[PDB]
Amino acid sequence: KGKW
Amino acid sequence: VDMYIERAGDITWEKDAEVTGNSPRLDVALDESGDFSLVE
Amino acid sequence: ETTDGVYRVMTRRLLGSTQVGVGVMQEGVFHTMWHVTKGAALRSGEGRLDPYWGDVKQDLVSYCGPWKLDAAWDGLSEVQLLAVPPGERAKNIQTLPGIFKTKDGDIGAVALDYPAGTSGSPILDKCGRVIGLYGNGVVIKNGSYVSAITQGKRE
Repeated sequence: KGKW
Repeated sequence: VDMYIERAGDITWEKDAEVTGNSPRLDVALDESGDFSLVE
Repeated sequence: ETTDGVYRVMTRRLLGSTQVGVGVMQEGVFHTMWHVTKGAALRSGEGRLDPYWGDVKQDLVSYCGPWKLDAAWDGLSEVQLLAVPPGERAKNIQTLPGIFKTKDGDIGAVALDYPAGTSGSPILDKCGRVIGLYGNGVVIKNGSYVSAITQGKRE
C-alpha cells in the first residue's frame, strides 16, 4: 500500500 | 522473521544537555521512494 | 503492550537478535520509519501490531491506528535527539538544526551520526513533544551524516  | 519491539525508556527532554553538531544548509531532492539526495 | 514510550525494533531468526530501529508508542499507536520495518507487522510481547498508515516517500509507518505525532519544529529552537543506539541506553543530544532546502520547502535537519539501527529515534522539542523521527537523510562530502526531522501528518 505504498492500507489506502 | 520475528520482528518485535521492546520498551527502551520514557520520552523526556533533558535539562542542561550536551549540545553538539553544526547546522548545515543543504540543497536536497526527495524522490518518490523517499530517497533524499544532495543536488550536485 | 502499547504503553507510551520509546521502543527498540528488533529482529531474530534462530540465533541472536539485531536492533534494526526504534519507534514511539503514543496514544496506542506505534510510529517508526518505513525503512526499519519495510511496512511489515510487528510483535509486542504476545500481541501483533498491524500496519495502519504509511508513506514510503515520507519514510514513515504507523501501527494500530493513524499517525498521532502532531508537533512541529518551530523553525528556530534547539531540539534534542533521544537516541536509542543498538546496545546502549537512551541518551539525549541537543543540537540546533540545519535545513534541507527542497523545491517544495525547507525541512529541519540534524547533523548527528549514529548507527543504522538508531533509525526511528524521536527528536523532541523543549516540551518533550516528538517533532519528528531520526534516520532518513544524506551523507555529505566528508562522510558525516545529516538526518531530516521527519514528521507525519495527524489527520
